[PDB]
Amino acid sequence: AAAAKGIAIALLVILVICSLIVTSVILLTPA
Amino acid sequence: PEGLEQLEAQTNFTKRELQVLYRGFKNECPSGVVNEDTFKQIYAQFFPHGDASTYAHYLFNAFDTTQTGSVKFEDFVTALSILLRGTVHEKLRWTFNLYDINKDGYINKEEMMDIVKAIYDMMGKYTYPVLKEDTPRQHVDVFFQKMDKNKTLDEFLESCQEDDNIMRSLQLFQNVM
Amino acid sequence: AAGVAAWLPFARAAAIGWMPVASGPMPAPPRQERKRTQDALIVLNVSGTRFQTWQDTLERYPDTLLGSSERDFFYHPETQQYFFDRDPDIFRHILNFYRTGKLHYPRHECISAYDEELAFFGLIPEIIGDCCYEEYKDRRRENAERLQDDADTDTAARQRVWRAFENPHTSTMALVFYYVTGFFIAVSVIANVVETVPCGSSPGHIKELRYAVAFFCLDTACVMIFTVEYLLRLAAAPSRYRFVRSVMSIIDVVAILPYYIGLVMTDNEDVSGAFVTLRVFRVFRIFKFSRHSQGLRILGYTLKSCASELGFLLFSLTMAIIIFATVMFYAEKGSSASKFTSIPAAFWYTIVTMTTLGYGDMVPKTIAGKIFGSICSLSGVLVIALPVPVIVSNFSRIYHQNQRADKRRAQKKARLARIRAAKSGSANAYMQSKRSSSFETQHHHLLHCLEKTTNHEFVD
Amino acid sequence: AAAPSRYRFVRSVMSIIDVVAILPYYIGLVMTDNEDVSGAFVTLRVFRVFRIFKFSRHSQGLRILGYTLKSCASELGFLLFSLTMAIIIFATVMFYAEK
Amino acid sequence: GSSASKFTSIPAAFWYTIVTMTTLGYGDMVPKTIAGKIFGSICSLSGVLV
Repeated sequence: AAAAKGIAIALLVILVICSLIVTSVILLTPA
Repeated sequence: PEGLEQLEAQTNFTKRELQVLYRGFKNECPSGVVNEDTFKQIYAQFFPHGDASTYAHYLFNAFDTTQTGSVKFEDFVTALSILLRGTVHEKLRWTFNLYDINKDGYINKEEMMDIVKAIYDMMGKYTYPVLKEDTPRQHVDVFFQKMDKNKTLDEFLESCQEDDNIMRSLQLFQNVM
Repeated sequence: AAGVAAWLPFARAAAIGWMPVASGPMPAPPRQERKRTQDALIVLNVSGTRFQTWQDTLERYPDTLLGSSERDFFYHPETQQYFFDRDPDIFRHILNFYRTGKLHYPRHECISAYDEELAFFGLIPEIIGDCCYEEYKDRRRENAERLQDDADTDTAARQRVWRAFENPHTSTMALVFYYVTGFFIAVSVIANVVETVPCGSSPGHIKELRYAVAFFCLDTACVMIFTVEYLLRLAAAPSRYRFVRSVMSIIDVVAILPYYIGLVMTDNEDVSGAFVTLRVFRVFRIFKFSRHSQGLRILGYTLKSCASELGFLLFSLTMAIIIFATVMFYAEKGSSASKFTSIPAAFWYTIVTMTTLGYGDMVPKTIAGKIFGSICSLSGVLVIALPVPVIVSNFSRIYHQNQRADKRRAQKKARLARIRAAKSGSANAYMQSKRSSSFETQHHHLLHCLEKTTNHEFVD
Repeated sequence: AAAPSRYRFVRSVMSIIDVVAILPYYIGLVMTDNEDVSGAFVTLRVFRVFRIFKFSRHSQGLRILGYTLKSCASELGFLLFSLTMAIIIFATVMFYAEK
Repeated sequence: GSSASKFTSIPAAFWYTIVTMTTLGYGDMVPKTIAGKIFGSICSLSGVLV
């Protein structure tokens, strides 16, 4: 529950940072 | 194996006790032929300490001659007789066959390491002097002290009487039952 | 045979039939202990109930326990009556076997106890006289599969690491490992969905002059994640090539191949009308959700369990389609619109109405069209709904099996914990005996002998 | 040739399907040798399909389905009766309420 | 790739597949290619099942 919720937020953060890496990659090639 | 054929003749038990032994035997192995797999848990549950399947495995093939893969009641009761109420000389012959693992009756110092470590495997972890890896080989060397320094069944059979520990240890269950 | 030993005198009379045609010494009877049947009823007892029966009946069948000589151990001379420690009601059927020659099986008694009693008296299981066999074998198979599910023997360097990765719930680790993959497959498939909407990625608002082609970057990232996950799985396989052929593994490998094949095609010779097939396979990433929800696995087990009658569904559907189309086309080949141009053009009608779907793109016009169209609709209802329950009931049964397996796994673990607790209690009892109703004393004595033979002591 | 019964075998239904499959070709040949009736050749084409039922022997489930229908003859009869019931009643209501 | 090709986008094919998964049928948009009818019928059957 709450203990699982903490690691759920922790993994939400790593998913977000992976998506932000993807956004950095797409911004690397604009037009 | 007729219950009257295998009386004190060839099986030194009274028929009154032999009936009870058979009743308790078939009550756990109904098919009448015990396999080594059953031979493990019927024994290990005697000791609430560490497991004993290792010793029981070495007991089974000694019980089961000619490698039948399972023991019938006749051989079981024969061995139980020669142990519990058998001859002191004949008591130790089987045990020499037990200690021997290389089939032929020869000693090359390796058949005792496994047996003694299996025997020491019973206590597990709650022993007063905590077991160390050197303790089983030390006890094996203690046993090597009493075996033939010269390069055996004959010396063991002649020195078992020399060590009175064997003599009055074999008699604990010879008189009783 | 020995089963009709009560009818020797019959054959004795039959012997007199072939006396005048005989030529020999007539080797005379082999004599007997008694030429009578005064053998009295022998009171054989089972746990306090006396089941009197005649000796000759018992030695009618020798090889069983009650036959031959192995009953002597159970003999009780000091009161002159056999004693057995077994179950009375069970033993009644074994008694009936000697009387008739074929056992039975009670409708309502535990198969484990019955089978162990049956084997105890040394008589073969399949003696059943095919009157209760249909039920005994049914219950025996049910028990066998119950104990097979009792034998799931699930376990816990990298040999345990990859299993823990496969473990659905390791709290902090496996939950992250699954959630990342679930989110990433979800965003991949939703990207494939949205890469088609006009404003998203297509010439929807650029004709005047956003069409942001970044879905290629997202697809590349996602498929990189898939391929690294599958490389981890390939290093995690106990058998590398042997476990490749698995269903989930083949789904994974076909969930990654299209991207690589597309890249190889891009720098290869361009073939017109081929990239559409490649883009179609972009949707198969959604199949990876099998590990997410177990319902997909249950459905796969259903479709590959009742895979027999699905072939019948397909075959009978083809029969009905052909039969009704070949009459539809000839029924109104000539009409005003004459939409039913040909049989393959009538397959669509006979399948849009066999399924009770109903569009109106093509409908019958002639009167002979109407009757057979309505007949087709009813036949479609029948054929379609015929193999439904064999699938949905099978699926529900499999789901119940998979729930029961978890329940019994939890119960088995609790039982094992109780076994460990009882063992610890035995050790505690021995220690209490050492510090300070005969079997416990003798057991403690034997353990005391162990203490001396191995010069080690026992402490809590 | 290997007929345990010369006439009872024909009394069965599988032989009926066989002969229904066989006949249209021969009757069409005889007609085209003697007649050119309009509307009969198309009937021949229509009947030129019942080998689908000739597939019955190969398909194990087809005999099962046939016996299933034969067993529940009364239920299918009541189906047909109730369908005619509803069709008559509701078609009459529609015509008198929408003409 | 059809002439009228009312299947302008996957968010539009959602409606067609949801009215053929439910065995509903409207006929506002139906497939017109041999590659379309096959999966339309298969979708109807899968809709019955699901």
